[PDB]
Amino acid sequence: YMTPMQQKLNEVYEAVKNYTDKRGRRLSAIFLRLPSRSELPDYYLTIKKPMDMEKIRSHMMANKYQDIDSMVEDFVMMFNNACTYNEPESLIYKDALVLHKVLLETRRDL
Ligand SMILES: CCCCc1n[nH]c2oc(=O)c3ccccc3c12
Repeated sequence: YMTPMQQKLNEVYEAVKNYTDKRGRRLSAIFLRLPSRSELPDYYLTIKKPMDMEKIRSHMMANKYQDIDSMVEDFVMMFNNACTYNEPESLIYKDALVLHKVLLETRRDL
C-alpha cells in the first residue's frame, strides 16, 4: 500500500491481528477492544496504562508512530498488562504469551 516504515508498522500489527493457532482460533480476538470500566473494573484497578489493539491501530492509521519500536513497545505493554491482571492459569494469560512471541518473531525479521 505505501511507505517502507508505514508498511513495516502494518506488517507488525497484522501479524499479531491475524495469528491463528492449529485449531483456527484467532488469539487477538479478545484484545481488539477493552471493555468499559463498569464491565471489567478489576483490570482498571490493577493496570496504570490501559492498552488495546484498537488504540494501537488508531495511532498507526493516524501516522503517529515515528518508529517501529514504539509500536512494539505498546504491544509489549498490552501483553504485560494482560499477564499482570490475569493469573497464569487463565487462557487470556497464555494467549498473551503466545502473541508476545509472535510480535517478537515478526520484529526480528523487520
Ligand atoms: C472477559 C473480558 C476480559 C478482557 C481482558 N481481560 N484481561 C485483559 O487484559 C488485557 O490486557 C486486555 C487488552 C485488550 C482487551 C482486553 C483485555 C483483557
